[PDB]
Amino acid sequence: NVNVASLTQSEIRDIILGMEISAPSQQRQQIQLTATQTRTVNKHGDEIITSTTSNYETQTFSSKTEWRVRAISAANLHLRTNHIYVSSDDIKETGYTYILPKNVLKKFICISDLRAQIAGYLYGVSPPDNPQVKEIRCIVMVPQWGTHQTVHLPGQLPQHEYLKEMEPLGWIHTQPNESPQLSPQDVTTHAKIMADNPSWDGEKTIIITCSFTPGSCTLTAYKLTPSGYEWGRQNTDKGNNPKGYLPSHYERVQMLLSDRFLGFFMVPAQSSWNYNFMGVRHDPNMKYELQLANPKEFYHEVHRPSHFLN
Amino acid sequence: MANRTVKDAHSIHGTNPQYLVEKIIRTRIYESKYWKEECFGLTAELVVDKAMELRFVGGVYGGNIKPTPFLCLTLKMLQIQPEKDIIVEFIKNEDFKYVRMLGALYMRLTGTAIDCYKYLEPLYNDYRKIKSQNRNGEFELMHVDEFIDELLHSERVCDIILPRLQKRYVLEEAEQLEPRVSAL
Amino acid sequence: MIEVVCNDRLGKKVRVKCNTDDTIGDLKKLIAAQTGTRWNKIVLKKWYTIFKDHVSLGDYEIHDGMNLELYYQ
Amino acid sequence: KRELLRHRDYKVDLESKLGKTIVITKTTPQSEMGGYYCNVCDCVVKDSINFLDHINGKKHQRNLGMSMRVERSTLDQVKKRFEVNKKKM
RNA sequence: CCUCCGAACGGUAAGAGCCUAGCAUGUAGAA
Repeated sequence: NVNVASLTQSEIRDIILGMEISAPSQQRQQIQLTATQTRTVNKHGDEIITSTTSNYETQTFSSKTEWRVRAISAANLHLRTNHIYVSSDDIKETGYTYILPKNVLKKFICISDLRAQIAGYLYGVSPPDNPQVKEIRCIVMVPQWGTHQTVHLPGQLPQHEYLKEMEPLGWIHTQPNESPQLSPQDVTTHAKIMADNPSWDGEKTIIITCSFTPGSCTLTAYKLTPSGYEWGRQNTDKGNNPKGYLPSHYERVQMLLSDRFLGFFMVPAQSSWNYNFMGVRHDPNMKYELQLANPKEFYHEVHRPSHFLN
Repeated sequence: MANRTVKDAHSIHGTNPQYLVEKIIRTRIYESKYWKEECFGLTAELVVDKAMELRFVGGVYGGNIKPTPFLCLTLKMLQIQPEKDIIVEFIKNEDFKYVRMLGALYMRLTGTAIDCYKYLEPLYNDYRKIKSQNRNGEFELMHVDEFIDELLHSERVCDIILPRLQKRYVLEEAEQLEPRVSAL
Repeated sequence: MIEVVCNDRLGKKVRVKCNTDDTIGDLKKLIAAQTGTRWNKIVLKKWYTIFKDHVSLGDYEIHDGMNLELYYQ
Repeated sequence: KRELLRHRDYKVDLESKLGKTIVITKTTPQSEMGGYYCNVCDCVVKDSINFLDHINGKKHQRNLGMSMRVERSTLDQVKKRFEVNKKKM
């Protein structure tokens, strides 16, 4: 991929005679000015603040945990929603079978970021004459901030006029990576929803884990057992791997998604649902009024505007 | 200079009053941040303001010789040389204890043996708890009477070598001080 | 029992026998014995590095014959 | 005619620009250069403690029409300072 | 049995560059 007119005389001689040497990335030539204020010590250790300009400890790292890098990864996330790896769980019609809307799931998957936990209360009434066909009405998401495993949402449950005809099916949450089981954070969130929200019934509650699989997503329907629900509600170990969890704490759910029923979507009337960029509002005393609006961008100009102040 | 003794000052104990603090510790105070930020242009009015904000007493701490704000204020008064009765107003305060101990330490460094005993022996009746910073940087709970006992008995208080007090019984046998009447 | 020379270049050059398990506090006490300065008024430096009292002599790798710069507090 | 030295009633913003990187070109003035700037002195100092040495110096206070002489406060001033804080709290 | 334990120096990079010091003085003539 070189230019023949750009070759020098000795270059042509070396081309004809033998070969030429390459240069790998491991070969390093470690052989404008930006001032930086640092809290240092002087020669006597006097704890001073200095402003240096020598570029010798200025190499930025910026790997896998930056807002810029995370946003760049979130770019083209819509192109990653093609191979939707659905999970055919072993739920032999325990209760209302999962019949979700394809458009709502597609919109929610392409509107979430794969860095923090993004979730939402997926509620909806069953269709007409639904013996084992639950209704995936729509997912309402209020402002919240999510960790690498579980996402923290507002304390108060949703309550809207369009939600009067809808029953709370469960809560959906997108894990960072793939895992063949419910996480301790997911179990804790399910237990909290069952204890606080009366609409989070035992058999009527679900967990649609829309985790990020390799290349595509992974939508796994799960549910919590009574004893498992109690253990996850009382489990104070809110880490990635708490102590006091058993495989019976969660079970799979047999459900599918189709595009026949155009589902709804509960958006925030005041601020954007994705509030991870501004972690000064996702508290337990959040009592916000939702609205009939589509979810906002995970890294939109209004999702995390504080970075643009610079 | 920010650290020159005021040119309307006495010569306490035959020397520059700032010299009542050891020279190494004097220099360490002079290069501290608390002395350059919070102890510049201070009068005896503002030494009170800084004194009411003191949270502990102590000398120096750490592997480096880092003065406490208490010791910095002591050196600042040694520089200013406030009048004696200003120091009595310092000591006679009963609400802010650290102001009282700061005045007591200045009196111990500055006052004669008669003044030291007469003004610091009444402070044996104060038993309020206080923070004192160790040499390792930790904080210990002492009492005001223990601090006054260290002032009147120990050679070194707050890592300052104190001017040598005449023993009490010598002044008592000279009739210059009536015996120490306690509260008991 | 190793032997450490604690030198002040103005002049206080002193020779102190001490154990490897000794902390810098014990070595400062021995220097205090052999110099006259109080042990808590002695700083042991390595050109700018201040040896701390709570660390044993073995950890600092102060070996038998090494010189330590003597400063005061 | 030089007035007496007065204690600064304002805190110093020594810590204000930690981490705040300044890109320095040729055209940039000393005001926005890295470090600390004495607008009164038109001088740049690149330590917090050295800047404190400057603002505690003879030349900086001379440029402010001050001197190295501190007011000798009296008994009533100190007593009224005590009563002022007693009232304030 | 043996007890005499020494020291200092020969160990400064040369620059630039800005700030504050110690210093350390400053008491004499005159119209």
